[PDB]
Amino acid sequence: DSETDLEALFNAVMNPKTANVPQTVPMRLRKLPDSFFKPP
Amino acid sequence: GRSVASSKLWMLEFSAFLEQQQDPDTYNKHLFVHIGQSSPSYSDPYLAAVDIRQIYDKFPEKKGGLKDLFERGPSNAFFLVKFWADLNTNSSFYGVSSQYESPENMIITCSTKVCSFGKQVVEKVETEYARYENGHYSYRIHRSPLCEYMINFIHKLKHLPEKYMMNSVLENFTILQVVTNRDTQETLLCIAYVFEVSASEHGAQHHIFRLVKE
Ligand SMILES: *C(=O)CCCCCCCCCCCCC
Repeated sequence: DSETDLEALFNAVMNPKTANVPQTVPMRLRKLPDSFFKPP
Repeated sequence: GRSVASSKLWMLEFSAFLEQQQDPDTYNKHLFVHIGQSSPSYSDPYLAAVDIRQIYDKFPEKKGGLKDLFERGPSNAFFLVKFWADLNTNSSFYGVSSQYESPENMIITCSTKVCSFGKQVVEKVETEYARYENGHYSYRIHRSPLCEYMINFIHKLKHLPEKYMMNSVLENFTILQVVTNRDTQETLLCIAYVFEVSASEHGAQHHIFRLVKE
């Protein structure tokens, strides 16, 4: 596999059953300011 | 709007765009993201801080990576920019433009790394020379062609049936910009870029944060 695979990145969201990408912590769950998620 | 400045370099302008030519005298430009475009550019201390440790995983590490760069400093050169990108747009030219100001006459290198899951996919490197301007010096990257990877990325984003899927993809897409004094290798500016899709009627938006140790 390759982490930098463009087709795999988009396949992961289009066809979640066949997703083959690294698993990450969503930004919304991280210790970040509220203004990071709310546009001005 | 708000821009980015260290002690030695101020980025007054940053924009990524798609320009379409209807006829030789008619050009339509769509801005995906912009800093210092809609209103005059400025820098002040009122912006919030972000613990850099919270974002290390989203950028290249090892020697020359974000952690290595941050530790070497100066700390006042490190920023995180959150973009809400305007993707509502459909001969074409994809370009990126930026402008900088310094009290010093330097030769600068601008390195822009596009990253997927914190891994470098492509790097663009540009050397910029100074022009005298009102006691200080100005630097300009004008209409630099956006790399094919980014063009491909944008095309794939737009072909996603649902906008929320675009945000899911953007979750793991980042850009690291490192502006360096070529001779001394001092970090003049280091900007970490994070993206979401804009839903605002005003279009693209941004928020700037200082990167700090906590
Ligand atoms: C290729 O040469 C990499 C250069 C990247 C320049 C940064 C352009 C910023 C991209 C913003 C487009 C919005 C995509 C969500």
